[PDB]
Amino acid sequence: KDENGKGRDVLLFVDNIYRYTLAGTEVSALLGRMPSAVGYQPTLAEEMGVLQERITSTKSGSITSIQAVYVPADDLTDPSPATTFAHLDATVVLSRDIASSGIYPAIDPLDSTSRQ
Amino acid sequence: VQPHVVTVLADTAIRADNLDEAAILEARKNAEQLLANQKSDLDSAAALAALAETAAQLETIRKIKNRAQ
Repeated sequence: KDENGKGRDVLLFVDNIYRYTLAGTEVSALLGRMPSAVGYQPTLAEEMGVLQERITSTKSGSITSIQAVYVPADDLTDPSPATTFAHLDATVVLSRDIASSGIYPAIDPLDSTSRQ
Repeated sequence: VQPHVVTVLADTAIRADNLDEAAILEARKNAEQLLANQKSDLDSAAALAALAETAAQLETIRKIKNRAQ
């Protein structure tokens, strides 16, 4: 709680959330778990969500979440990017070719959206 | 005419005996007409069609290039 008021806003910045899923992957087999549809762990969604839902802003305080997400093999539809995807209001994806075309920033005008 | 060369600049002439041979000039006329029909009947039919189907459905391929699943 702010001194005589509700808490100041929250500035949150995360780098490479995908690395979390990769770290889980590193051992997922060693837990004796069978592989999921791909080498990923079948638990994937649960540990993703428990992470994601700890980021919402409440009546008390507001949290501004910024997440850079690595894309494996530029496959937007790998399980991890797709599954992550449904937890954001603003979508921002970069296109390798456009950067190869020299433009900065290389933000796709098409895919990137915002619920606002 | 010259004392050694004579010629006619023909508005329209045909090696013929009489205007009855008009039944003959129209033969080449409609022949070239048929050819004029043919050039279109192939050109659009060959070019426009095949080239139309070429680029048609290519997109769904170019979008699924790096598919791992």
